[PDB]
Amino acid sequence: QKGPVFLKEPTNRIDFSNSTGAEIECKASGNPMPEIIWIRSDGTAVGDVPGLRQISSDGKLVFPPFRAEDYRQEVHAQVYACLARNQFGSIISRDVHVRAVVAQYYEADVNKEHVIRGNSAVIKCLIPSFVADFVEVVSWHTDEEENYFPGAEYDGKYLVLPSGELHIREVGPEDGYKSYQCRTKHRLTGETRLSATKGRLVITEPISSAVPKVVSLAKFDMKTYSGSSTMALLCPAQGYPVPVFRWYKFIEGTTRKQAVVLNDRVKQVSGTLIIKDAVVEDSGKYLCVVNNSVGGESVETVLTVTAPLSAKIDPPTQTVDFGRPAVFTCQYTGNPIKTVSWMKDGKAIGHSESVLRIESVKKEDKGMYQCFVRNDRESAEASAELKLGGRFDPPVIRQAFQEETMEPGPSVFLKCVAGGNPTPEISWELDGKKIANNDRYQVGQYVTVNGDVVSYLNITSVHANDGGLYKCIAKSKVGVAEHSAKLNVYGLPYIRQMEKKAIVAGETLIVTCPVAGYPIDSIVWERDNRALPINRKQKVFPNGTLIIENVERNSDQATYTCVAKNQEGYSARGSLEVQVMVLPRIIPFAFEEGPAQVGQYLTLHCSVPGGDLPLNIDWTLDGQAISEDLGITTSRVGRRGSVLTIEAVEASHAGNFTCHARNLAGHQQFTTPLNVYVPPRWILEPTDKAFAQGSDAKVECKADGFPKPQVTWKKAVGDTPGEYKDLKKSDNIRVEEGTLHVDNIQKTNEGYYLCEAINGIGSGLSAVIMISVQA
Amino acid sequence: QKGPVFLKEPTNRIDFSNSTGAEIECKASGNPMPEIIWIRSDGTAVGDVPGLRQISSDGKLVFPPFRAEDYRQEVHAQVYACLARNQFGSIISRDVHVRAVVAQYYEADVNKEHVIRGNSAVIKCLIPSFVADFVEVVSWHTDEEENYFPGAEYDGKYLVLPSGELHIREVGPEDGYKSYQCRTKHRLTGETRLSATKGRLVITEPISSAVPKVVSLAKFDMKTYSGSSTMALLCPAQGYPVPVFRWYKFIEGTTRKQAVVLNDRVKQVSGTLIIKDAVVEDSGKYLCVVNNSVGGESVETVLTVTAPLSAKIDPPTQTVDFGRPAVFTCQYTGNPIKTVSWMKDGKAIGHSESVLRIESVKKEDKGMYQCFVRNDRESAEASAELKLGGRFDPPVIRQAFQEETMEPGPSVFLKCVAGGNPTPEISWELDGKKIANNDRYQVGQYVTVNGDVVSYLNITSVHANDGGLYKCIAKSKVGVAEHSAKLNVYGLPYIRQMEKKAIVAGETLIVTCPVAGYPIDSIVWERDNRALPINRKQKVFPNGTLIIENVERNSDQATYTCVAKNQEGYSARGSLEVQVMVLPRIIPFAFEEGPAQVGQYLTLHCSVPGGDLPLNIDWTLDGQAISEDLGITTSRVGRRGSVLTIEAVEASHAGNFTCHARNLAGHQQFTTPLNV
Ligand SMILES: *[C@@H]1O[C@H](CO)[C@@H](O[C@@H]2O[C@H](CO)[C@@H](O[C@@H]3O[C@H](CO)[C@@H](O)[C@H](O)[C@H]3NC(C)=O)[C@H](O)[C@H]2NC(C)=O)[C@H](O)[C@H]1NC(C)=O
Ligand SMILES: *[C@H]1O[C@H](CO)[C@@H](O[C@@H]2O[C@H](CO)[C@@H](O[C@@H]3O[C@H](CO)[C@@H](O)[C@H](O)[C@H]3NC(C)=O)[C@H](O)[C@H]2NC(C)=O)[C@H](O)[C@H]1NC(C)=O
Ligand SMILES: *[C@@H]1O[C@H](CO)[C@@H](O[C@@H]2O[C@H](CO)[C@@H](O)[C@H](O)[C@H]2NC(C)=O)[C@H](O)[C@H]1NC(C)=O
Ligand SMILES: *[C@@H]1O[C@H](CO)[C@@H](O[C@@H]2O[C@H](CO)[C@@H](O)[C@H](O)[C@H]2NC(C)=O)[C@H](O)[C@H]1NC(C)=O
Ligand SMILES: *[C@@H]1O[C@H](CO)[C@@H](O[C@@H]2O[C@H](CO)[C@@H](O)[C@H](O)[C@H]2NC(C)=O)[C@H](O)[C@H]1NC(C)=O
Ligand SMILES: *[C@@H]1O[C@H](CO)[C@@H](O[C@@H]2O[C@H](CO)[C@@H](O)[C@H](O)[C@H]2NC(C)=O)[C@H](O)[C@H]1NC(C)=O
Repeated sequence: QKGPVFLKEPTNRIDFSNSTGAEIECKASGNPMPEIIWIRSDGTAVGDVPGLRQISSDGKLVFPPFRAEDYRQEVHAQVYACLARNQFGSIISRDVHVRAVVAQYYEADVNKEHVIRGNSAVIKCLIPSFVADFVEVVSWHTDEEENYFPGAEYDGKYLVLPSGELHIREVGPEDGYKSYQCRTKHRLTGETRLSATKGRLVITEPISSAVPKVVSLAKFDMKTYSGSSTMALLCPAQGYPVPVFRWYKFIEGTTRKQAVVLNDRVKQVSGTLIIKDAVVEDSGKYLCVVNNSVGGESVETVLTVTAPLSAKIDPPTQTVDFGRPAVFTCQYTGNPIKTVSWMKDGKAIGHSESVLRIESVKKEDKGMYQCFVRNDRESAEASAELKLGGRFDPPVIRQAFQEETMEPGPSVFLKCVAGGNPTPEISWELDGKKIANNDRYQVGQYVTVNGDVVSYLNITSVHANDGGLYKCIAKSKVGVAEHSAKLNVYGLPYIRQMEKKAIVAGETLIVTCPVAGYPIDSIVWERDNRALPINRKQKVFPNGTLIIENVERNSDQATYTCVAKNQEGYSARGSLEVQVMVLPRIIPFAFEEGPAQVGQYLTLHCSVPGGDLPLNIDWTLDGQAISEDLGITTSRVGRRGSVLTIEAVEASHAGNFTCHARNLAGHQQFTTPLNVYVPPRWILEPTDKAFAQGSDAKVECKADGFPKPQVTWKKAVGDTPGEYKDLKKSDNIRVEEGTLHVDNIQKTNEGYYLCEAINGIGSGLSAVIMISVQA
Repeated sequence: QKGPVFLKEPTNRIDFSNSTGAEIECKASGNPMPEIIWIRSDGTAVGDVPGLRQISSDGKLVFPPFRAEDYRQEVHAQVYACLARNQFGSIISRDVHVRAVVAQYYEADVNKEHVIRGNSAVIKCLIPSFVADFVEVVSWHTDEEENYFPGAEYDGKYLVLPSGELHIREVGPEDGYKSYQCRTKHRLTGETRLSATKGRLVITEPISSAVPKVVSLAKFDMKTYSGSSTMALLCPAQGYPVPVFRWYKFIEGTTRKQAVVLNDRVKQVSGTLIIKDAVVEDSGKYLCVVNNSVGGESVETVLTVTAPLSAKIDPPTQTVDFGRPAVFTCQYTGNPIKTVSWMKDGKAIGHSESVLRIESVKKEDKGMYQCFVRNDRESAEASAELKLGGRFDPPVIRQAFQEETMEPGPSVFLKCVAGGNPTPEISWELDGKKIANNDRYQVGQYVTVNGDVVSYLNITSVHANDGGLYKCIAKSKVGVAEHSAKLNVYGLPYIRQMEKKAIVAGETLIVTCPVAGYPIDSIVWERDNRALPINRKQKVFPNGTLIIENVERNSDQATYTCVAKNQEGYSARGSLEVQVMVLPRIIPFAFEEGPAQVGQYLTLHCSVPGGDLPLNIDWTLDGQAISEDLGITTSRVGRRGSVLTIEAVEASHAGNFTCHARNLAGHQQFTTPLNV
């Protein structure tokens, strides 16, 4: 009554210890009640291993407890998958990574950390890389018996970073005394153990002015944090004098960078940036700059925040009639997505796009169609079913005429009684030609009381060469069904006329040499006297049918001939005119790579060589085709070329553009995207101002443009414009919402400040201003 | 007789210890014999500091020995530069980084290294980052008293990597016994000291099949190695079963990669790639892949091999005649080059391309032109001189009128007597406007027996607002020379007319608000009522001149105003119309990438937005422009676009094709090859 559907899959990750053991339950619903077979990475169904791996009832795959010696990679470190299936269809679950890890010994280390008196320290708890996955930092402990846990900052100095390190703010002599050591927990065994080696802070006292330096390799790193956690970006840099750390985030993909906005969610402890409550929007390339009076160094971080994968197919089940299209839409959530791929009753298909579209359904299309959305660490699945339409039964042929041979003279009566719902029309064909009430052929069709169509083909007096391949076609607007059969008439070989076969590039020409007369011996196809099959395109069969695979003009455009001859002498010739028209070849486009800014001049060029003479070239914007009122100038070029000109680009002109060009016996097109961005415009460019002594200076600079611009500021110090340099890093002077927020204005803060509005669409917007003091 | 030239510059880097001291000698040649003044980062000439820094004879800058307390950043951690100069001209040397470092204590550490029995180990000698620059690894020592130096591999197992690490190949139980410790040398103090902490190999039994793992951050790194050294690329990856390491080099810039070719010069020890005798060609993005039966991990390295910077200007000295062009070519070697920049007699110029080209030389162009080629760690300089040729003397102004003020009424007689060879023409200008025999201005010019031009400007009865900045221009076809001077007339403020100033993208607009009347107090420029300093590009001076640097249309195309007002009330307004003309931007082409076969249909499309209205678009084939007989159909597109159609392609149509399109106040073009 219903195909299978997963009610409960196993998780993506199952990690466990050899003393703990593990079980993974896979529950599937269906009708008939499906069996649950477990499968392996390659596709083979997984077997049993007494003691290590057992397949139990209710689709429960069990990995019982075991000893180190009993550990076996094949079983305890393997990619499993649950496959639920009934006689109606099959569905394989998402990937289940089984990782049994034998409870092995590990010891964490904490080594000496060297600091230049004044800089901030990061005491790292070194865990053996090979056990990292299962071991993490829990709490730090000092020899003075102080215990630093994760959470808020202790004494405004000591802070346990999310990533496990102990971050000592502003290291001074009073801290080279304490010996620090970490306490780790193994997330499978459940033991918390202290480090075997205690670290300490070697504090060295500054004499020479040391340029800020980073640990070479530590200059660049990529991190992948789990969703809605607390992320810890570090900027390892020592130096003297004590340097200052500034954080920036690059704008998606570009070389432009915005300064990081400090607040309640994102905070900066010394040089380390802490980001609370992570979201996917926080993903990107982060740059930390570290300056001091001597020099400046910089480090970067490629940060990627995750989001659980989850899939859903619309609709869950659908019933489609034969011949009609079936649509599956895969709806998915999660980040990042590396591979969206489709599947059918276990085995995969070629489709790797969200929407799977069957153009014309048939029997073999029945069953389950799965959609997979997977990445490096996760895999989400979604299921769906296709039922064969029905209670809407297609055309079938019951009492149908069968093969016959005869001598000319007698009346022949062929009958095709076809049934179906709705009641179909029955048309008659002879060797591909539709014959009607022509000559002495009479063709009839009535409907029986039961609702079946009885169609007769009466031939008054079958003639020498009426014989051939007759077929009736039971066609319904719900699908088609045909029945062919051979009628042989005594007589000399006689080949019918063949109207010119007009085929287009690359199509497969299938043609049958329509012979007549029954003692026919040999039907051979010839081109210019040579036997037809002489190249990779051409195939010919003794039944008298020719078939060319990939049609091409100067190759196979010609007048073919078929010769039919009986035993002892008599022969007949037929001449086919294979016309191979040249299908138009559209050459690709290129918009000016700006992209286009509002108020532009865009020129698009559609050029196409191909089928001479008729050339119908049109332009199409997603859904419709150019109403001139809109303001888009479509022109042609002499030899049926085309140029789409758009002066005065507007937002309305944004979207999917397509040159749709067709030519006698073909239709080809090409699509190009058109994005219409907008530059920065001011909505409040600043007002020349003089504040009172020590008043909080609130001067608002603000623009509007697409993409949203960033509002920089700068200052020129000595009462003169020209230096325009970055502001003076202090809580006194802040930038927020594009507003210059300079609290408690100092009498030295006279002079010109300059706000720039930029999104990178055109050159920048800029504004100069003088902020002064009064007392 | 000759401008200065550097015979001996100081090195880019001078590092030294407070007990050792250091001297940097800068020797320069010339005629007259040039003085050698030492300069500082900003451009100021460096002074003396008794005890710490002393400027001695022979251009020797001396940094004598000193005590820790005496160390001072300003002096002992500074960017110095030698400047040699004579009365003929000036030349400043390459940058000299002086880094005095007080002999301070350091202790190297060697910590526990954990390995999965079977994998290869890399025992690292941890040096304090802040002393790295002056401390490197010399040799390793084991508690069993074995000493591993750099060079070839010991016992086919132990190897000291170039970068100082101890690389233990295929670690087995028999090696968790030995305690390893490194011996470092300080390259300034000259002491070699052992590590304060001995490391060891914690060897662990493999039971669980562990996927190869790298140290997260250690997945990506950029290195910059010195030329012709031995480079050491590492691929830190443990795992079980014992994994296999494959190295690849990416093809310059692309996503395609080639497998690294092992031989005698480049060898692979376990997972670490060693490259001997480095060359710039070895620079690139290297990828190490590490696979095993369970999984696969990968690390990358951005490797950059250096090459000493060295510059040379062709020619070293040249003598050019007035009005004629002077060419300097900067020839340089070295890698990488970040900035090729030109300079003149100390102060820099705007040119940042190899070939410096003076289009028309004049007096002020005489002297030295330096070329700099610099990067992050190095800076190479090259010098050159320009002498003034002639025996063909340029225009000079002898008896010239000087500044004056007066009340209106009297007749004024300005005289510019200019000399030169040939005898120049003298034209008169007022505030940028050329005035002739207009109104009651009479302007004359005769030639004296001696061959000097005596040009007079007689104003019949100087009026209220004839006053302003008068200048005479002594122009010769061998060069030019001008003389300006101020004439003040007593009247109310009065600003002249200003014809629309038509400027093109990026040009520098310089404009002076032509006021008249002498008790004038305040000349201020305004845009739409705000005072005109209102965007980066804009500068304004109390003399009443405005100047915009980089002109751009919607930014600064507008009608500017200048207001001039005297003390107590009276004012006058002037309106300038600054127009930004736009130079045409031609969009590139694309022939069908076949290439074209004889008997073809080729369609080429020349599209250009820019200067509205006039648009002259032509097509050019190497040497000439389309004779229609040949069989090439040139068409236009509605809004002055262009389409070159060639049906029936022939051999004659092969060659260099170019769309040459010009627009009022500009000419732009683009070339495409046509290969049949
Ligand atoms: C107001 O009026 C002048 C225009 O009428 C302004 O223009 C500036 O004049 C300066 C001369 O006083 C020039 O300065 C010189 O610039 C050259 C650059 O090539 C230097 O070598 C000189 O050493 C320098 N001399 C000094 C120290 O002044 C400016 O170049 C010029 N600006 C431009 C680009 O036109 C002046 O701002 C001002 N002067 C007066 C007379 O009041
Ligand atoms: C304004 O420009 C000039 C004064 O600013 C005047 O040019 C003057 O022409 C005079 C002709 O009358 C010359 O006077 C002659 O000087 C020579 C010197 O060697 C004597 O021999 C002549 O006797 C004498 N001419 C006579 C007989 O008067 C002057 O050379 C010359 N003035 C000066 C001092 O340079 C113009 O008069 C006047 N107008 C114009 C159109 O320029
Ligand atoms: C799973 O493997 C571990 C390691 O072989 C076993 O745990 C050890 O058990 C022995 C014998 O009782 C103890 O001496 C060790 O101290 C244990 N190792 C640890 C964790 O320190 C464990 O017994 C195995 N599970 C079984 C036998 O099913
Ligand atoms: C402070 O340090 C930063 C980073 O080193 C410097 O910023 C760079 O300056 C150069 C010019 O010298 C620019 O081309 C780079 O784009 C800047 N890096 C960035 C931010 O991407 C800055 O110049 C330093 N301050 C000093 C001493 O000038
Ligand atoms: C440069 O300063 C250093 C640091 O003070 C001096 O080195 C001292 O040398 C004495 C005797 O040679 C030793 O006791 C110590 O190793 C150093 N003092 C300490 C503890 O810092 C050095 O003398 C100075 N250079 C000179 C000679 O002026
Ligand atoms: C060894 O394993 C590595 C894993 O690092 C394989 O390389 C990846 O293969 C995936 C397969 O989908 C590719 O899409 C990635 O581009 C590869 N990642 C990188 C950059 O390493 C590799 O297939 C294995 N080696 C071979 C060639 O068999």
